[PDB]
Amino acid sequence: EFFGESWKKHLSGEFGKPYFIKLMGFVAEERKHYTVYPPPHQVFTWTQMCDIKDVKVVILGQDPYHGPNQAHGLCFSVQRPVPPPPSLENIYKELSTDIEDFVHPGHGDLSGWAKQGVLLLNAVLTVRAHQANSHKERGWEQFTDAVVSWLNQNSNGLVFLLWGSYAQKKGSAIDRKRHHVLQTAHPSPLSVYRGFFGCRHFSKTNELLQKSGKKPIDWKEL
Ligand SMILES: O=C(O)c1cccc(CNCCCCNCc2cc(=O)[nH]c(=O)[nH]2)c1
Repeated sequence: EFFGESWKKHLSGEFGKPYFIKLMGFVAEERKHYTVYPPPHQVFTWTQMCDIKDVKVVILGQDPYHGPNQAHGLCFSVQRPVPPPPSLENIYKELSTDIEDFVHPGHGDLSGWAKQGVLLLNAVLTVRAHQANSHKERGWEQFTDAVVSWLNQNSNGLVFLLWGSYAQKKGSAIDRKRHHVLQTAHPSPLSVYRGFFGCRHFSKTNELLQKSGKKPIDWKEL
């Protein structure tokens, strides 16, 4: 099924809310007249890869990729055989310098991280083909805020990775006495040298995980 049951159990209170029904209607109408990404079965891939209770790390994105075959419901990720986009190449580049033993998988599919409890959540979960931010402020933001809010209140010692000002705003209210928040610039080439290169978020995450008595992410398990 398209929406993981452990996530549904905790998020179902949102579904009957006025904003959510409206959002579903909006997306449905868009799909009738336009090509909308990701495909219908991949809007909620981020609920399918692990149990909600097993989340260890949260990487917040903004808008899904807007080109053919790119977005598949995990932020920054692209399925085989799609080449990693520039943002993702920069992520892999930082991994290579942050963690010597990291190995580039030769593809852009981040499912391996998702399975380990890395939540790869975009704030806005659909986009009209070729039109960045086309589905902005139509209700997704309230829903993904609800996901972040649940994790904030109902988990312990998560590491939140906030890349770029948009993600920083979205994670502004995270409880920093209960969770860890790491912030830097967005990995896109335009912003990557404003802090992302050298941020060392991946090793830092693993050390923070070990501080909470948790097993680290194998970032090369892709
Ligand atoms: O114009 C600017 O000032 C500017 C500069 C640097 C980054 C940004 C933020 N937008 C970059 C948009 C391209 C990434 N797309 C990759 C991506 C994929 C995904 O799934 N989620 C996400 O947030 N991003 C904006």
